[PDB]
Amino acid sequence: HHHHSSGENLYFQGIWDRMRDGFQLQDAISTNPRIERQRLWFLSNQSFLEQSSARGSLYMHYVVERLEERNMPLELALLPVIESAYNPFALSRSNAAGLWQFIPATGQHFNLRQTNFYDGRRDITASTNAALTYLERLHDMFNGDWMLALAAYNAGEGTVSRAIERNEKLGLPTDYWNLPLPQETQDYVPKLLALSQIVMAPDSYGISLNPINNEPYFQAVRVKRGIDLSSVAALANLDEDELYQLNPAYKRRVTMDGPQQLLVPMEKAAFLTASLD
Ligand SMILES: CC(=O)N[C@H]1[C@H](O[C@H]2C[C@@H](C(=O)NCCS(=O)(=O)O)[NH2+][C@@H]2CO)O[C@H](CO)[C@@H](OS(=O)(=O)O)[C@@H]1O
Ligand SMILES: [Zn+2]
Ligand SMILES: [Zn+2]
Repeated sequence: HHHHSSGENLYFQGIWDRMRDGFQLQDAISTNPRIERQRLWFLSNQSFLEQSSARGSLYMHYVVERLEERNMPLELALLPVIESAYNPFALSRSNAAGLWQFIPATGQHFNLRQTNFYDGRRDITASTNAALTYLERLHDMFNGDWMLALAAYNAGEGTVSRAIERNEKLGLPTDYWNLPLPQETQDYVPKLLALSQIVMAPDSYGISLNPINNEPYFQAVRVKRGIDLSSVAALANLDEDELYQLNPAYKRRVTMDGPQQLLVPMEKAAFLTASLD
């Protein structure tokens, strides 16, 4: 690994190059049929990544910065693509919510509060920090192995541990690829690896990625609880829809629960701070 400071990080031309700089899993990848299968899916469903990237442009700078600070694999900045298509309103059949697809119980473990009007799993900053912590902890639990960490993120640490124990007793290898996991978990890791290979060298697959500037999109500003999204949008001449996309924790755009804080476009943050005083 290497590190870059705040100063150096500014010099990347776009977010894709910045993300690629911190990839940590590429050298470990081999020719697996499981990876190829997932790579084919991305090529034959090209609108998927394009739509994910357009939505993700709101959030990717923040995610990348958090990953860099913790020296975690920047391939994880693509995990919300796989999990939610970078749609923080996505809700799975298991009730997994937000960019990072926390189920209620795991959300509660990380103190992501769920009321009738606020879901901290959808909250961009809270859910991101919780997801990275969970992934780091899982990685540490499986002796530094990011593949097993990812598998446990999807299937639970118990499932993965039991699969390891089961293979050990049979005298079989205990690496991710050899574990008899649920099919969703079997596909999970190769999906991320496949996607990361395309992001690393998109030309080689006949793909073009939407350029995304290497700049912050939003800034947090304090807002007291008696102020709705519409009023904030009016005050700073913001698009209310974009503001909702930046603050998806608030169900029906109701801001009565949760933190006294909104993410707002960087360019308006100073004015809003001053006007709310
Ligand atoms: C981040 C998160 O909440 N991860 C949890 C994961 O969610 C998974 C579930 C999956 C999901 O929603 N699957 C259904 C998809 S579909 O609706 O059928 O398409 N997506 C989430 C993140 O990968 O499910 C397992 C098992 O329950 C949990 O482990 S356990 O608590 O030890 O059991 C684990 O904590
Ligand atoms: Zn270091
Ligand atoms: Zn570098």
